[PDB]
Amino acid sequence: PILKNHFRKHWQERVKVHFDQAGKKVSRRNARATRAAKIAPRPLDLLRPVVRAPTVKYNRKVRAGRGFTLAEVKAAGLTAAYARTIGIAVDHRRQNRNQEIFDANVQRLKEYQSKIIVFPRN
Amino acid sequence: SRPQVTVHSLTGEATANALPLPAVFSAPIRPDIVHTVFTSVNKNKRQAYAVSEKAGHQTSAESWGTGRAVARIPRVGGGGTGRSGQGAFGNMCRGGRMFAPTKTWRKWNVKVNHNEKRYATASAIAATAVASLVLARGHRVEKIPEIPLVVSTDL
Amino acid sequence: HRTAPKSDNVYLKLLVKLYTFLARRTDAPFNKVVLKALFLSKINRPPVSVSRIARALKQEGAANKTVVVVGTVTDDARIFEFPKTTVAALRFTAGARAKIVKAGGECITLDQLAVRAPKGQNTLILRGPRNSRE
Amino acid sequence: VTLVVASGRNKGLAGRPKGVKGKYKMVDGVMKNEQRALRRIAKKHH
Amino acid sequence: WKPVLNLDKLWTLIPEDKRDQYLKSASKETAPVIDTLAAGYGKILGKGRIPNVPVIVKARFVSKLAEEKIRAAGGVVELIA
Amino acid sequence: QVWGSETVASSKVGYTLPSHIISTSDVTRIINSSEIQSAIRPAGQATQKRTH
Amino acid sequence: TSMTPAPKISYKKGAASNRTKFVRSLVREIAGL
Amino acid sequence: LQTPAGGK
RNA sequence: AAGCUCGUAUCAGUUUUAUGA
RNA sequence: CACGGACCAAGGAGUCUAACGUCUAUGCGAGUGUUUGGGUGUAAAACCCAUACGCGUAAUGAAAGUGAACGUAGGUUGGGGCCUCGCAAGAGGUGCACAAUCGACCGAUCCUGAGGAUGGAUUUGAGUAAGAGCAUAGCUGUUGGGACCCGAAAG
Repeated sequence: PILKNHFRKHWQERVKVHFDQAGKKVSRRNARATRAAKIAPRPLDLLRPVVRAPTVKYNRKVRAGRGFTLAEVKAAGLTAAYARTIGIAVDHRRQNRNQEIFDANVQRLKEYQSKIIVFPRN
Repeated sequence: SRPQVTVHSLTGEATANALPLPAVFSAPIRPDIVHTVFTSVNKNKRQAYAVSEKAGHQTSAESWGTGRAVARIPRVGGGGTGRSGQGAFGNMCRGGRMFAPTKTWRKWNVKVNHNEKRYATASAIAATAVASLVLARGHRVEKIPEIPLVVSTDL
Repeated sequence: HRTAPKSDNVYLKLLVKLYTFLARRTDAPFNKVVLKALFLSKINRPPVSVSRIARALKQEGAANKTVVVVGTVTDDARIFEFPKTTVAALRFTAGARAKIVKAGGECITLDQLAVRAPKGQNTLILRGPRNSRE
Repeated sequence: VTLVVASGRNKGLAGRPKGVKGKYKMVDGVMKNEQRALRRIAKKHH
Repeated sequence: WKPVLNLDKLWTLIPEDKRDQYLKSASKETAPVIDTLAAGYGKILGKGRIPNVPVIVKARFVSKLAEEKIRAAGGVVELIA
Repeated sequence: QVWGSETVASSKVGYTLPSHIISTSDVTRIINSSEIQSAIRPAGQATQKRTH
Repeated sequence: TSMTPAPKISYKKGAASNRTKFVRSLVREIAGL
Repeated sequence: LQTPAGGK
């Protein structure tokens, strides 16, 4: 009546068509298989925390965080430097303010520590 | 009750075990849906073709201008080659650029609705146990006991 | 005016074939309207909600009538109580099928209706809102 | 400026003919079709 | 962000297998806890009547008429913290 | 289990096999029904005699 | 409820530091104006 | 350790 | 071209009668 | 008139795509869309899928804000069908979609003075008034791209 066509530039030079969608899925699965073949008994990814999303819109939702904290790791009963060797992602810049999020993470860490089998250095 | 299908043994005998129809054979057999889903699905395993981007542009031709009793088509400059003074850059020209060069960003794969796709797959199963559509499709199925044909798990 | 429908559905072609027979034979003005309605397009047959059927049964002296829809019957969330009648249509949405069966009534096809009402007796034809949409 | 009709020795040239002049107009039959239709537009819209 | 929700719906959020138990034997104090924040709706509005079954509504915002229509049916409107 | 039925669900998230819009695949059988043939007015010649 | 968070850099904002006050004032007098 | 995208 | 009505009493480069400067 | 056309072969011009739109077909339907990804695969095919997201289900106002049932969702006027009577013509009841007119609610807009109350009158809207859309495909239209094919006084 509206329409805006951004074809005033030399658009025909930069046209990326993703024919390799099927090729790149295979490529990532081969990558995962290789990583799991090198990291044999371990999962494939670090233990990630539970986290509340920002903004009025999404604060209903609970999502994965980057890492726990020095606080959540200490309350679980271990050190940050040792947590990384057991494959627990640690976030130094994140803060602890909500009690429900805190306790959920501590129990996630505690249940993780019961389920694991750490190998000795010998 | 969905009638029963006599399972056959690997030797070719009627095993007393009979199994009810899985109600997939009682789906609507739609020739129109199976067709219009098939065309889209058959387009999916398809590789891109395109002519070269530089094909018909690797020439330094220029028009001779009007008024010279010759066609206005752009002509190769220089001399002493035979290619000099002969038409380029057109779809009509020999060694010239094709009309609307084929590109890779043509649509190759076809998006189909998922329940529509499952409609066609259910209808296709439904038509495997018809015995007259099996003869219409091809398949020499005169000298067999019953359809749907079922063999024992030891297969 | 149309000879053969724009539809490629073989089952819709069979219902058209059935009602062309009944519309030319029985000379009842039911079958002529039904067979006219099957030649219409998608925009020309809007869906009849289960709410409109509920209205048509609240209707005075229209309790035990067999309601006929030539479009599709759609489910509704705004109603809570549904009467105990037989509904004839082309397609029923899974929810509306569930609602009609739960209430106690039957949900029948159009050929099933053609056996039950060949002259189109005790029937009521509802069509959906057209000019409501653009 | 002299009008050189492209016929005979003048037909089909890349550049200048034998006729020595600074400015010259090489001229066709197809040139008539254009310039006649460029007058048909001019004589109607003026 | 403010997605709206009519009182004409209001029961779609309750799963359909539970709705038979709730609609039958309409007893007070034992009401369905309808969570609209988790459902993905900000404000509650009124498009029509609900049955006489008690209803608990938890929302960021409600209308006057939507508040009144639940109260007349015998249900509470819990403004969230 | 893969496709579902009247009893079993589907194993596919929110899927049900489609419904027939006509019950019987045969129409001539439905024409031969007792109630229809009782409401039907008698048939003509099928092919007309050439008067004049 | 609140969980009394860990202290940061500019919360003890400009911690006095007896030595740097001395150094700044020490250079101030030496360098002139 | 995170719940995967998709269907197992 | 498409949908919805009535397939009609919906009308007509026409005549008549009456009304007309 | 003029312009093209000595003859033959082969090549030789409304194509692809993006965006938006009409009509039709199909799937599902107050929902709808798997294919960003993940799982799986006999391996670019096919077959499954969690979480979100898009458009729609609510609009109005500049924004703050507020937010669509007094009634069997409303009265009157028509209305395909259907129903009762009619040996038939016809009368009456019911009235679907839809069309006109008088009303109820939402929104902003003033008196009433209970501060802004009960009620009063219109204006606005692609309003509510018991949803109709989402997706794919086909014919196709408009606009942008070299854009039906060849040609221009060039910077």
